[PDB]
Amino acid sequence: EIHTFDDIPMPKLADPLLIYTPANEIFDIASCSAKDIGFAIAHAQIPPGGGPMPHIHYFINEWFWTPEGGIELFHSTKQYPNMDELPVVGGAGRGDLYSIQSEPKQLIYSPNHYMHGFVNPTDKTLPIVFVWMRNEVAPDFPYHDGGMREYFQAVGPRINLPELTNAQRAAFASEAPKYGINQSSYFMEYVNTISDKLPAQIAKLKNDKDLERMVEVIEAFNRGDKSVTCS
Amino acid sequence: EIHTFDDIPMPKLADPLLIYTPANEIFDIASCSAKDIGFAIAHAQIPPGGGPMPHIHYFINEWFWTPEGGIELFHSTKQYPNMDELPVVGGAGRGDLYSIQSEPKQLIYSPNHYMHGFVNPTDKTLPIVFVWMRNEVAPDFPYHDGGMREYFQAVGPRITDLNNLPELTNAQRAAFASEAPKYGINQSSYFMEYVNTISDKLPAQIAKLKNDKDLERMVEVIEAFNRGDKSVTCS
Ligand SMILES: [Zn+2]
Ligand SMILES: [Zn+2]
Ligand SMILES: [Zn+2]
Repeated sequence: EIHTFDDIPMPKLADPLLIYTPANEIFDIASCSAKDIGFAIAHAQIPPGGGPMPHIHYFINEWFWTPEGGIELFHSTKQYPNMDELPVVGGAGRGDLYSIQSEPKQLIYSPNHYMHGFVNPTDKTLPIVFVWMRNEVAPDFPYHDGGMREYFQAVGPRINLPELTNAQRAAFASEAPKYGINQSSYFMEYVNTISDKLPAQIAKLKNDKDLERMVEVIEAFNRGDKSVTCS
Repeated sequence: EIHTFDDIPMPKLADPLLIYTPANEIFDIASCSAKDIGFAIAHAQIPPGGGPMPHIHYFINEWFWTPEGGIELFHSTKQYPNMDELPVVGGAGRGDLYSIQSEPKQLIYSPNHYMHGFVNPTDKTLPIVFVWMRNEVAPDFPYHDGGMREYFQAVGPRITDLNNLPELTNAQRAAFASEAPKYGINQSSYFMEYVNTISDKLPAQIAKLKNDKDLERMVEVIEAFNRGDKSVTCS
């Protein structure tokens, strides 16, 4: 009933890019591209209470992979195809979210336009892997990846951990639309309710085909295949 | 039911205490007491997205008064009598909260031990009044108010210039949670820490809670202080 995945490997860069995101996530992140495909991927460590506020993507489709479970995710059934329409009380209207208590090696797929987010509600640091695949409408970015690696590089300090400033926290939200994200700045901004009863509409979301294409790209880079680029 | 109240005046101090709380609230706060009663009161301005993460009181009973509505409050049906038992995963467990879309001049009573919080989810600053009354088990504090004013004064920077509000630091935000048990509060450090679900259907158990008698008493105290009745003290 619950979907799992054995492994999502990390593309191994000569000099790994390490970022501490303003949502308190320890990121090891890369961008890869090849014929007709572009994506960013992060292997992350999430401290007690770390995680992004609810947000919606316009340039990417996203996979979450929780090697140890424990991470609580949030997801809508409502889709928001219009980036110019924010889901706030002062207009388009806040949404309803459903929580997911992740299990070891669970794979959660979240297409563009869905509202999602996650938190570590435990007292220990937990691993998570994110894969952000460029969709068909994404503009080009320097790494051709849909824009997510450029986003985290732009608003998050390079990695004993550096310390987050108010400007960095406020920019995590204000800079987000340049990278095809509507990012709330506080938890209840885009949110009316949170429910622990998971709708079938959410539970059945799945796209193994593209993830496996991206895995082959990563493994190809790791084997030294010059026809792909990770960077 | 919607309980409402006409006015909760502010004790007018010679030297008003103005604090910018680590929860992005602009406070005008005072402590008062008389022979029979003790409390703190804040008239506050809550910017967009302002308001404290869910928390539980042990030294006070709380009233919220929303002169213009707009503020969204959260409240449990479950009480948490044991300060040493945290409502977290792996602990005594996160709780179910229910939201209240406040009406103009709505009065919300929240006894000690319930979980509550609020946020301004609008794009404009909104007013709110808090009254925090010293309950029967509260320790002695320098202001004999049950601890809330001492809490805010300890964790929040003084506002010296309304045009240049203080820049809150990481340490101050962390202290806002860490210092809280000293003042009889279990204060979460992020929204989902104490929270299992948020539901918009408000149970009639929560809706029923009220205590006009005690609010009326404190109102008199404030009004007598503002009249220079030396039988009471606000400071
Ligand atoms: Zn996302
Ligand atoms: Zn290029
Ligand atoms: Zn309170």
